[PDB]
Amino acid sequence: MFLISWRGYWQELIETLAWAHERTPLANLIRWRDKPVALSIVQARLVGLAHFSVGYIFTYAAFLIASTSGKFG
Amino acid sequence: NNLPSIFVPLVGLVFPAIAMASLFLHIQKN
Amino acid sequence: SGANFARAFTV
Amino acid sequence: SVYFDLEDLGNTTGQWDVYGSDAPSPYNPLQSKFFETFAAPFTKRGLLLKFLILGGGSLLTYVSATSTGEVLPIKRGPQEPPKLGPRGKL
Amino acid sequence: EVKILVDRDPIKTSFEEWAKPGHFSRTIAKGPDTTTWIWNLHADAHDFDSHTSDLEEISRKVFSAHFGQLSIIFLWLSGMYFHGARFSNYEAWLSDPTHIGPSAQVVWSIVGQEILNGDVGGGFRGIQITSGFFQIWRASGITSELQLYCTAIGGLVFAALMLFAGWFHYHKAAPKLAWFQDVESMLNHHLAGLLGLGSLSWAGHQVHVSLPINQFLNAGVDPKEIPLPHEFILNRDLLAQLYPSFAEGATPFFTLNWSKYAEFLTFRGGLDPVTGGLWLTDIAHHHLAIAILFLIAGHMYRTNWGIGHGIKDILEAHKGPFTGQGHKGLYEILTTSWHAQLSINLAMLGSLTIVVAHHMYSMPPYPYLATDYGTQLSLFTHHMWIGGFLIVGAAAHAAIFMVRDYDPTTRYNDLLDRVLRHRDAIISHLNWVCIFLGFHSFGLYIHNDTMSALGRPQDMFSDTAIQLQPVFAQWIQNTHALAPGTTAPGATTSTSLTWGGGDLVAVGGKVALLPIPLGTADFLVHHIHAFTIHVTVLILLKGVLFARSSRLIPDKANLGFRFPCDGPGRGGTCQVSAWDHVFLGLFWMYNAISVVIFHFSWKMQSDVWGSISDQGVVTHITGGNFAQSSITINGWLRDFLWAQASQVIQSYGSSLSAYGLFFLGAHFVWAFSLMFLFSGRGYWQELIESIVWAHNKLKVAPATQPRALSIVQGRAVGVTHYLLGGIATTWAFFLARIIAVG
Amino acid sequence: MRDLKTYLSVAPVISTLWFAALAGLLIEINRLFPDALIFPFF
Amino acid sequence: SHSVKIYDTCIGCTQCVRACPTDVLEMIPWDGCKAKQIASAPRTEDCVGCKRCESACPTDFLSVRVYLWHETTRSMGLAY
Amino acid sequence: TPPQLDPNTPSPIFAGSTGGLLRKAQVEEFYVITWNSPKEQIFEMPTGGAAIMREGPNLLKLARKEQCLALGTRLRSKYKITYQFYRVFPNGEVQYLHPKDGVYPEKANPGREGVGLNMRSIGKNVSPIEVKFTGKQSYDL
Amino acid sequence: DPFIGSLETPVTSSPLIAWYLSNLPGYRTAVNPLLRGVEVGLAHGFFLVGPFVKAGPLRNTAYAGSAGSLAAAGLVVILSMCLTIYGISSFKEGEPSIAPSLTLTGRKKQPDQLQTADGWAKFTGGFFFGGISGVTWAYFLLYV
Ligand code: CLA
Ligand code: CLA
Ligand code: CLA
Ligand code: CLA
Ligand code: CLA
Ligand SMILES: CC1=C(/C=C/C(C)=C/C=C/C(C)=C/C=C/C=C(C)/C=C/C=C(C)/C=C/C2=C(C)CCCC2(C)C)C(C)(C)CCC1
Ligand SMILES: CC1=C(C/C=C(\C)CCC[C@H](C)CCC[C@H](C)CCCC(C)C)C(=O)c2ccccc2C1=O
Ligand SMILES: CC1=C(C/C=C(\C)CCC[C@H](C)CCC[C@H](C)CCCC(C)C)C(=O)c2ccccc2C1=O
Ligand code: SF4
Repeated sequence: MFLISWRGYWQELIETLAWAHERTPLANLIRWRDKPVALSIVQARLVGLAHFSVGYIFTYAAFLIASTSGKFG
Repeated sequence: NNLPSIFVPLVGLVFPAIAMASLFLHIQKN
Repeated sequence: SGANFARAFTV
Repeated sequence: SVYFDLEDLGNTTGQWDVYGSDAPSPYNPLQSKFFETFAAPFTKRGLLLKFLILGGGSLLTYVSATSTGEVLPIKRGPQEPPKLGPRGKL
Repeated sequence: EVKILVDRDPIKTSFEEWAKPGHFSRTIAKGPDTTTWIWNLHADAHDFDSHTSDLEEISRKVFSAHFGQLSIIFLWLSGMYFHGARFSNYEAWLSDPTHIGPSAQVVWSIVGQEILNGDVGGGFRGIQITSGFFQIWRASGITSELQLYCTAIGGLVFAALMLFAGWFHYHKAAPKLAWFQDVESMLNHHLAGLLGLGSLSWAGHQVHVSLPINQFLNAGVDPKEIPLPHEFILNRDLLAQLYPSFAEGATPFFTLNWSKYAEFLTFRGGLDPVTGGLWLTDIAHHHLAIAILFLIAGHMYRTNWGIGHGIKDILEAHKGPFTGQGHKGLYEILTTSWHAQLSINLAMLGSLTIVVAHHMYSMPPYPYLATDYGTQLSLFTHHMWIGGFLIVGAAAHAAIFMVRDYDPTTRYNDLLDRVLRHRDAIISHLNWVCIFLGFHSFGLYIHNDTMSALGRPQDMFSDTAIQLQPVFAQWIQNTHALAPGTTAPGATTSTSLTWGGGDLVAVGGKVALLPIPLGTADFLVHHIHAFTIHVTVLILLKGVLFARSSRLIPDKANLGFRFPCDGPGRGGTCQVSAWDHVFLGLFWMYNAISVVIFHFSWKMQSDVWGSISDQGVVTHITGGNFAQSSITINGWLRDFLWAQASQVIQSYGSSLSAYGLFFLGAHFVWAFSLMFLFSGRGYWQELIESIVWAHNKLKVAPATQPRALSIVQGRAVGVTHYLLGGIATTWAFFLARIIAVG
Repeated sequence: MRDLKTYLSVAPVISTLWFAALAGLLIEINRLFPDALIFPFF
Repeated sequence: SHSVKIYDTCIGCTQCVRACPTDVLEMIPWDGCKAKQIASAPRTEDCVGCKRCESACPTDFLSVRVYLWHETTRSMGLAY
Repeated sequence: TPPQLDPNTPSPIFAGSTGGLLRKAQVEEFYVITWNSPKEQIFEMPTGGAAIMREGPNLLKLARKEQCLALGTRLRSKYKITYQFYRVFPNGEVQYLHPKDGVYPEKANPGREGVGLNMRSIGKNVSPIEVKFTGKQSYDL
Repeated sequence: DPFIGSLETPVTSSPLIAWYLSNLPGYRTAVNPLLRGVEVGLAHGFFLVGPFVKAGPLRNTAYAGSAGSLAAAGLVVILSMCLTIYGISSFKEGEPSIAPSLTLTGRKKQPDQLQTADGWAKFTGGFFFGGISGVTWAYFLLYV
């Protein structure tokens, strides 16, 4: 997700979602304090890298421990 | 003994709820 | 069917 | 066909409450009096927050601790005899 | 009125233009200063709309390109027919089709690749083919090789004729603009002429040639003893013995007592027990009815005479409750821009291809096709991939039209403006429905996995714990099962055996068709299909709608259809062009098609295909574990990807080694694509700088200075490699598994 | 004839002829000498 | 608000002023070149950081530079 | 030049769209663009769709400066029409924004002050180590 | 006003729809927030009781009703905590309300007192009381 898709599409999506939330009844009594914006570029790259590393590490750890513990030899 | 039955819910639910409430209040506070 | 296969191995 | 003026900006930028109603209260006066009398202690904000947090924590901890083994499988404990490991380990 | 208008020798055939490249565009024609020039020369080769502005030149170029494409297609068909004639075992397969594998490619003996000449059967060695051509030829009535040779020669001649026609129409007599814009005559000829006469002639061939030869073949006669097709035409005695009705000649048809032709024009339906295909009489009858219908429907539009209908009158005069004035300026829009026509035609063709795939797997139309599992799998997968690609391309061309061919001053349309004025509501509702559908559909699988891992199999969404049955589909199946008795008095049996109820049909010890049950797994998989389709639609529709202008960029039309970004400001504005939306939607189309083909393959291998014994029991390929193991992601990873990949990887040293080699190569290409997809241009340019310094140190620097690929080119390369790798992996896996076990 | 030669001198056509000739030479060498893992001439 | 700085290498070709989509830059008379004019950036608080001005600037290295800085509602381009 | 006013100008003919003003208009600010058209003609709105501008003076409300400038430059390029836009706050203050000197910025005019001019080449800036531990920046000097 | 970011459609502005939406407890203005909160809480608790008692982990045992009612009470408590946190973080104490002061006709009207610290506090207290009462009433009705 974060490593391929980039910002502009998501910013437009957030634009539309903000309009939708502002125009609906019984839900416009609640208002946001911080204007929602899409993530920056460097932040998105960092998040994608973190996801990549976490998945890599967890998958290999699970495989190694399970495969070595199954036979104990 | 039965310490886990008392301690696990506290760390799992009550303390994160208190932390989230306090942090949100401090973040939004002017 | 043999001749068709042999056509490839003529040389 | 004029849609802008400077004297009053309320209608210029569209500050309307589309579905606001100003009718008097239709609730029964006795019902309102009873509910107002019995809902007084929860009006304050900080006191309500502290009471909610403390009571929720205490109640959840008490229910979790007191609960027997029929409701919770983890409180029943193991029943079948233990089994050995792959290479004869215990 | 309607007339032929041509221009004589608009261009002169000369080799002078070939010498210098990039003559279509001036900036290309100036000369190469950097390597980027080369990459541009191929990017704008077929951008006829940007080379000039006159409609006449664009139309003429389009006509010539169409002729060239037709010539290429004819050459390909001729090559296939010649391969069938020369290097093949068609005659061996004709006598014993069930125990012989089709093969029409023979490998040379150069290096050690001779092991690719596997023993398909019938005293032949060669690569097994899965194109389904042998069934087509058998259903056509071809029983020798001289006929195939003649067909190949005719195809070559037709290709040459098409090439000459293309040259003649571009360089000698070029039709004028008013000729192209005569859509009434075009529609009349395309409906009455191309689709009516063609199907009528094919019905004539089926009635006169295919039916008697196929009857003789099914009767058990040897192929070498069957009379030649023209002997049936010349001799009335043979036809009379085969069909008494022909003894009366054409007299009944002119007398309106058509029941006499009920011998070879029937309405039985169902599947033929001998070959497991549709009755050829039904197919001929359907073709005749289609010919009559198309000939009737091709005379609707007014051309050069008093009678007919006007397209403009029909569009303008249509007043409805929801539309209103509505369709007023659509005629000019659809007769002025090529891109709108391209988009509509692409969408229609993609949908048609998908429907073709569904109907073709449902009811086998060729003899001995159902029992060939590899052919069925290959045909289904190929056609669905083609349909998906075409449907995706339609949106890109719609975006192109909206960007460069839309002006509200000269040509104004009410419905288009009304759609444009409230795009936010459309996008918001589509986003909500996508989120809701995906959340539920994938949360069901995640919940199943979590309850499985915790030792709680009684809290699943399964066939035993909590049931979600597709009641509507079951009701439709029951109604179709009960239809032939009451709803269809003419039809003797059901339209297809897929509907529940009926009897198993098997040919030569192999199951051909049986009713397909529906349970919880089908419910979940269909909802996943809906989710993926909705997300792809959302991406493409957003890209099309927000092409002209957006809240972030109020002047996105000036920048154009293909611009990488607008800048680091506004928080970042990468990938705002419609081209980037198409590039993003390609991945989701790939995801949806992959999931659908996986579902089809597993369901068919589990609950339909298999083997039948003399006693009567049926043993399926995978033991029917789809109904209980496909409700968890672990089940899809273990019982499907892990179990069915044994044949692909253990094919080394055998006649299927090429499949394993391609299996590894596709993985390599898929891993390679991420290099372009993840990185950026500046790093590569800065590295090329040092490399160029190292070159210049030794006086070997080129005049065309090296340059890193542009952003759009990098994204295009990445998506191309990604799609190619994934598709090749699936192709190798499917073909290896189904050839080995099928 | 000048422009025909000029077009046949362009990069893709010259490249494909050169690579086809090289591939033919390699193929013929591999056919004449079936397989070899070392250089046994010397 | 970002920071836009004009250096003295400018030659006064008026391209950066035309390219700006928010009316940030302008030109003033000068005497350091042949064209006798230079650029200036009074309305910096309106800059959105699009860096269109830097794209159209003929010089060995750009004579107008945009450095991104603290963001705000106007510079971020929020319509709500 | 003295800034002008926009008392009672009418508006172009429109049917309505969902790309109009939002809560920010009531809360923070909006912009008002005024021009003069010699004939009633159809143009294309920045928000989306097509509208019709009347003869005489025309006035429009928008949410951002970019939309106003894009519409104005389209008017200048295609219709040859002068335009001017202001910024309006919730308090009623009106600020004149477009040409402040009565002349478009692309043309030089005496009486304009120089802002943000560095009298050196872009490669004469000091290194970040020179400005460390202070608030100023290298390009600011 | 066409240039406002909204559209007039049959569903958005209809006599039946406007009449129905203008009578809901969350849209009255002259009523003090406590009663409206009580009504909203009653409705929400009575609605919420069902799914917990029907699809919980103990739905097949004899402990379904009590466990479901307790879960619904916990959800009500959490929602009350969220409402209190939002009210504390959003509205200030002494500032006047921020509700619109004129209707579609343009006639001036008193601003709603819900968008204030004391008003929101009253609303949250009423919602908590109503939710608890609705939960216990639903439990009493279902299993008696
Ligand atoms: C980190 C620690 C943690 C812990 C200790 C628990 C504990 C529990 N989970 Mg939760 N959960 C967690 C994290 C955790 N969860 C996370 C991260 C997720 C997201 C995946 C979930 C999602 C989840 C689901 C989807 C479900 C649970 C359920 C349960 C309960 C199952 C016991 C039982 O068999 O039901 C016995 C029967 C009961 C209904 C107990 C009723 C009494 C409850 C606990 C309320 C007591 C009221 C109290 C005032 C609450 C307010 C205090 C506030 C501060 C929280 C138990 C209370 C189940 C459940 O309770 O269903 C509603 C269940 O279905 N959990
Ligand atoms: C995505 C959908 C999904 C769904 C439907 C379920 C469903 C279920 N889960 Mg699973 N689960 C999921 C995903 C999902 N899960 C995921 C992602 C995880 C993390 C791994 C889990 C992990 C999990 C655990 C750990 C447990 C369950 C269990 C259960 C049950 C408890 C449900 C519950 O009590 O709350 C229901 C609460 C409600 C308040 C319902 C709200 C929705 C209402 C009906 C909306 C209707 C709206 C209205 C009609 C719209 C129009 C309004 C108009 C009328 C005005 C239930 C059968 C529990 C169990 O064991 O059950 C057997 C359990 O312990 N789940
Ligand atoms: C009844 C006569 C007739 C027929 C049969 C066709 C048929 C066709 N037209 Mg249409 N067309 C017609 C009238 C006709 N047209 C008229 C009057 C106009 C002007 C309004 C057009 C305008 C038109 C355009 C602008 C284009 C086509 C194209 C096509 C081809 C589509 C490809 C295909 O579907 O494969 C079906 C495959 C086959 C039937 C090919 C076999 C060869 C056929 C039988 C040749 C005989 C057809 C020809 C009309 C008669 C010869 C005329 C000449 C000898 C004097 C196909 C050949 C498209 C095309 O492919 O470009 C060339 C295309 O771009 N047509
Ligand atoms: C029905 C036929 C069809 C036709 C006639 C067109 C026509 C047009 N398209 Mg559309 N398009 C279609 C279908 C079609 N499209 C589909 C199905 C898609 C979805 C992918 C698209 C998506 C699309 C995009 C994204 C773009 C166009 C554009 C264009 C125009 C420029 C063409 C170009 O320059 O390429 C010249 C030729 C090439 C660049 C060839 C590229 C090589 C391909 C991608 C490789 C395929 C790999 C191969 C099969 C693998 C073999 C491996 C081996 C070689 C080692 C042209 C008018 C372009 C545009 O700018 O329009 C103005 C553009 O940006 N089209
Ligand atoms: C597994 C896939 C993959 C592969 C193969 C490569 C390959 C490479 N990486 Mg890349 N990279 C990848 C993924 C991959 N990367 C990913 C995921 C990232 C994270 C974004 C990067 C980021 C990255 C960086 C940051 C850098 C590289 C660089 C390099 C090069 C290192 C030098 C070397 O290994 O040369 C070995 C060369 C080869 C294995 C290339 C393949 C040779 C082909 C197969 C030969 C052509 C043969 C055949 C005839 C093809 C015909 C095509 C057909 C159309 C006719 C090499 C091109 C480094 C560099 O550029 O060094 C100079 C470097 O700076 N990579
Ligand atoms: C889908 C597809 C395909 C296929 C296709 C086909 C199969 C087609 C066919 C087609 C056809 C099959 C066509 C046909 C046509 C026909 C025609 C066109 C005809 C004509 C006729 C005429 C012209 C006649 C005339 C006459 C005479 C002679 C006599 C009498 C009188 C008259 C005058 C009538 C393929 C695989 C390639 C691939 C791609 C896609
Ligand atoms: C999805 C996506 C978004 C949209 C993503 C958004 C708006 C983030 C939404 C986050 C929600 C609130 C869920 C957060 C879930 C986490 C568990 C919460 C954070 C936890 C840490 C603080 C510990 C981008 O903005 C973007 C920008 C540039 C390149 C790629 C992308 C991209 O892929
Ligand atoms: C690898 C890579 C490059 C560098 C890629 C380059 C330079 C392409 C090189 C292509 C070939 C291999 C160069 C040589 C081609 C000649 C035709 C060779 C002629 C001689 C014989 C071999 C025929 C980028 O420029 C880039 C830009 C933006 C995003 C990602 C990337 C990216 O990933
Ligand atoms: S970055 Fe964009 S907005 Fe800022 S001065 Fe340059 S052109 Fe103008």
